[PDB]
Amino acid sequence: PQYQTWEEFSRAAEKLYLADPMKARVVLKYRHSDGNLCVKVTDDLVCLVYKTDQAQDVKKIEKFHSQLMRLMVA
Amino acid sequence: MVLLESEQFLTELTRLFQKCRTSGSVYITLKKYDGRTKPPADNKCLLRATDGKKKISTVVSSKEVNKFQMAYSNLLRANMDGL
RNA sequence: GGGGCUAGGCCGGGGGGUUCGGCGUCCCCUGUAACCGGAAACCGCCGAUAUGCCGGGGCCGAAGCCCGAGGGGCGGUUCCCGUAAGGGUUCCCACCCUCGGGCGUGCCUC
Repeated sequence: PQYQTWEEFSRAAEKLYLADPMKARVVLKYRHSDGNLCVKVTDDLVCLVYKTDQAQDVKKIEKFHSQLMRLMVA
Repeated sequence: MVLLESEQFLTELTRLFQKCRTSGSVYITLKKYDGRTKPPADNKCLLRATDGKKKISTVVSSKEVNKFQMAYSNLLRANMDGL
C-alpha cells in the first residue's frame, strides 16, 4: 500500500513501528541517475511505502529518520 | 561487512553517494537493534548503507544521537539532490 | 538437565542480460546481528546429480537443512479494455508466517 499524503504515511509508519518496534524496519533508497527516491517502512506483515521525485520531501524525510532514531534509542 | 563508528559511518556514507550519481542505487536501512551478536539491552538503533556491492553499518546509541541526528539529517540534505 | 567433542549448518536470496543449459564477474529488485581476501566475457567452476571456483576467518553445533501447499508482502511480468491516463488480469518473486512431508536428531562424561 503506497501513500501520497506524506503526513499520513508518517502517521501510519510510526503506528506500525510503535505496534512492534523490534519487528519494524525502515528502508530508504535514492537514485540520482533517475532523480527520485523511495521510503519504505515495514514489519514483515504490513508494508507502507512512499515514492517521490520532489525536493521538498527530503526535509520531511530527514526529520522523520531524525524522529525515529530517538524512539528506537530512548 | 564494515561495522563502523557513528562518526566514520557518515564520511563513508557520504563517499558512497558520490560513487552512485552517474549510476547505481543507494540504500539506507535503519532499525531498532538489541545488541544481538549471535542467534540483552534495547537502547540502540542500527543503520546499514549499501550500493548493492559495498556494505557499511553503524550502531547509534543515546549518548551520540543528538550529534549524529544533526550531521546525518544535514548529510542527507546535501546529497539527496536532483529533484 | 550440566560439561567436553565431532558430523554438520549459517555468514544472504531473487529477476534480467548472456548460455545448449546451471552458477559467477555486468545491470537491476531486495534481506540479515552476520565474512574478509584473489581470479574470471579472448572467460572461471560446472552438466538436469549443473544453482559457481580458490585462499582465509567468525558464529552456531546436533544444530539443522532440503522439497511441496496455502496465506501475508515487494519488485517484475503475461494477457485484455481504453486514444491516453488509468483499470482488470496471468505467471514468477526478496522479505515474513501457517500447515504438510523428506534426511538428521550422533560420540564421550557427571
